[PDB]
Amino acid sequence: CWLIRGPLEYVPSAKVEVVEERQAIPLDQNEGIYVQDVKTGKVRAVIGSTY
Amino acid sequence: VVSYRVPHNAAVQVYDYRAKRARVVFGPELVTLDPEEQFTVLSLSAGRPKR
Amino acid sequence: VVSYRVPHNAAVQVYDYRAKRARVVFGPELVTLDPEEQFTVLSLSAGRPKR
Repeated sequence: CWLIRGPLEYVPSAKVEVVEERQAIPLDQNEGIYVQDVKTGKVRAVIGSTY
Repeated sequence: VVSYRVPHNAAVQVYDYRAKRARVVFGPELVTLDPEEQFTVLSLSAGRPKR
Repeated sequence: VVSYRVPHNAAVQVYDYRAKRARVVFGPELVTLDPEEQFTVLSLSAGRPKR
């Protein structure tokens, strides 16, 4: 699985398949979200700008 | 995120178990806990005479 | 915006957590809080004898 992002337009090819929509989260300084990287399990607690 | 706004004449102590590191901060700052950070909740005496 | 008009013979203290900066201003000025600024609300004794 991989995420494609940017101000652009997409057409899913026959091979690929849309899993999910992935709306971003707006964050300012001294605020963030706890992200667990399931590929490695590590939790990062990413704070600061939007993510 | 779990974040606490410390009062001006106050201090909060936290420990990051994932990093095995203690840190205590005094004054009026906004502390944000890392995913394995824990606060030092203090039980204190109060009441009319004392408790 | 949250803004307070300080009385002439008064003083208000605020802390910007996003900037990690304390500042207290006295006199009759119009203070405006930055998005992560917090006031020093003071609980004070009052009542007929005292409270």
